[PDB]
Amino acid sequence: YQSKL
Amino acid sequence: METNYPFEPNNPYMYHDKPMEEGIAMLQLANMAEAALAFEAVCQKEPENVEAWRRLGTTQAENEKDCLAIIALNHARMLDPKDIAVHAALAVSHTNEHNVGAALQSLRSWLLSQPQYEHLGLVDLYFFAAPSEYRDCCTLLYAAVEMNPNDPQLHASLGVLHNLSHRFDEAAKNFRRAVELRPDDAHTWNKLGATLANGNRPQEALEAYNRALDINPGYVRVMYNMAVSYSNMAQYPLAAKHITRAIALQAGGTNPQGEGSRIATRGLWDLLRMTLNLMDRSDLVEASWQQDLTPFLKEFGLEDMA
Ligand SMILES: [Mg+2]
Repeated sequence: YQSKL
Repeated sequence: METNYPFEPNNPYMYHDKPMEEGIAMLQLANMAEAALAFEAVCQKEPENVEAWRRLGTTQAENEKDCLAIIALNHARMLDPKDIAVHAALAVSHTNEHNVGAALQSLRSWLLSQPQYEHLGLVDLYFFAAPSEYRDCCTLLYAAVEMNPNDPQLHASLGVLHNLSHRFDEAAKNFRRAVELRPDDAHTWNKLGATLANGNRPQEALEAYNRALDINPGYVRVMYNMAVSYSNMAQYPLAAKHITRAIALQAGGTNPQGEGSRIATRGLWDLLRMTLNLMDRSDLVEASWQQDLTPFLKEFGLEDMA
């Protein structure tokens, strides 16, 4: 999955 | 393409004497959910209040609700197109939502709205996984770094830029430089963490995330990212526990009823459900569909508090 800034 | 903010109907701050001060006290107490309701109340009562919209926007990002964050920051920007913290937050939330063009435009507005840097706009100025504005942003930011190398926020902006082009090893160097210059900034720690995770370094990301949580123990977005890291490491039970914690704290027992929270909470529940399927625990899946925290608090030993 993508991690959020 | 919504431009009207969907206000939470369940908001006791609408009859508080001093909601803005309450919101800032709630931020200081590390309670994002409560702080956002308070800023929402301010935005309803004083719709031209730039700071209330900006704080609502940054608080919703921190509470893992980029969609609401963007709407709130878009209001702030309408009222004050020179608000540089607004541009910085929009660049971040746009990057997360894969709006690459809006993220580029926000990075430019961020730099050029600064008296320190505005002259760079007058300067007369592929092999990258980005559009062509991306080279311009590079030139502008590197020119700024040349005249002012120890501005941490220049490094953080390059970090955002390098995320947009899936250059995560570079971004990590940028964010490392930014936390070196400003080590008490929880947001920067989170950005370094997300960057490392996105660059397939979840073990390093978890280190960064623990730093951010030390600074802001209510940083729901960091807790979401922790679940992501564990998940990418195939540590499903640990991911399920972390996402449960994220969910519990995102609500904070404020008991939201609005459409806004309805959609913004769903992505956390989606991650829980995927983790449950990878744990071979399909018996918990329906509770995940109804967004019922109770069985997960029990299951993961979080009955006490998140
Ligand atoms: Mg109520």
